[PDB]
Amino acid sequence: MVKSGKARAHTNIALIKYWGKADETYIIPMNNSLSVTLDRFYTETKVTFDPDFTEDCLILNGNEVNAKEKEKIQNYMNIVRDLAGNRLHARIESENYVPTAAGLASSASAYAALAAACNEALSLNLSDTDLSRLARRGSGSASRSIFGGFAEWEKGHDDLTSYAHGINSNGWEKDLSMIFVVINRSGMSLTRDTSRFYQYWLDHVDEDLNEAKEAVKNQDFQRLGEVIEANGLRMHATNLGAQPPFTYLVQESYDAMAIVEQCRKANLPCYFTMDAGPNVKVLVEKKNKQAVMEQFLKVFDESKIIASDIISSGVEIIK
Repeated sequence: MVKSGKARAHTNIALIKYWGKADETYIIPMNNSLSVTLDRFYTETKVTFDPDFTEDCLILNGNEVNAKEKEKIQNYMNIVRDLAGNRLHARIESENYVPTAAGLASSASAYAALAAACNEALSLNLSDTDLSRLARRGSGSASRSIFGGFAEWEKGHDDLTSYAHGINSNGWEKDLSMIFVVINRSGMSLTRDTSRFYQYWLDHVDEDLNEAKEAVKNQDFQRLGEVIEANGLRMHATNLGAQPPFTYLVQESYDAMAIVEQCRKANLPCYFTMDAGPNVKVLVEKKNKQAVMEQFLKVFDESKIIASDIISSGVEIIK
């Protein structure tokens, strides 16, 4: 009579950025976003519900988490109980296979894996939509880690309507790779709240989205690359307009970017994006991956350069 289940969910990188919430409580975003799920980085999470358990317990990477995390996870589990129509508390044992110490985010793979594991443990047989909705309340980008390849989070306007879906690119994702250049108060809320350049972000984001969607239909790498690169830069521009301004970028970040342009001028097409920190991520065709990396290795330590393929499949039950 103990109910358990285990799942694997991979991280994903936003090509059309989710930046700013319409609703802070249900994690409803100001705009749609588009990502690619990565083969190399994932979370594995086991959940076990027991009538005897008196509260929710999380072991992450072997260790009990602190008090603040316990509170955060307990609160999410509430949503799960509510949805499942029960009152069982759970022991969660999770391992992140994500280089978080190098600055890569784990919340998208974490909540997606925890969602799917709960769906399994409690036999909810949630649709992918509903699975995405449940991951969403934990972390916006988790909503997209329910799927592989290209995924779009439709912003909707409430809990029922805000969720993601997988985009079929006729296998295009099998041809793409991503290089991570690991690089040596403030956030989307501050920006979405006070940025003088936020409306500029809003006025362009949909067009970027569609042009990006159009590029994926035609498997048009250059056309995809150009728009996601400009979109990513605009996101960081919004933070420059925040009250007061801030930036996630450091000089090394600009050095990686310049190496990307040099690659482009030298017959190795590739485009960069950055998120809530100085790491630079390089979208490149798998055919050109080794060579782009070579140009980076001329400048960076081999330990600071990491390649990942794009995975085709979505969140997965472990048996």
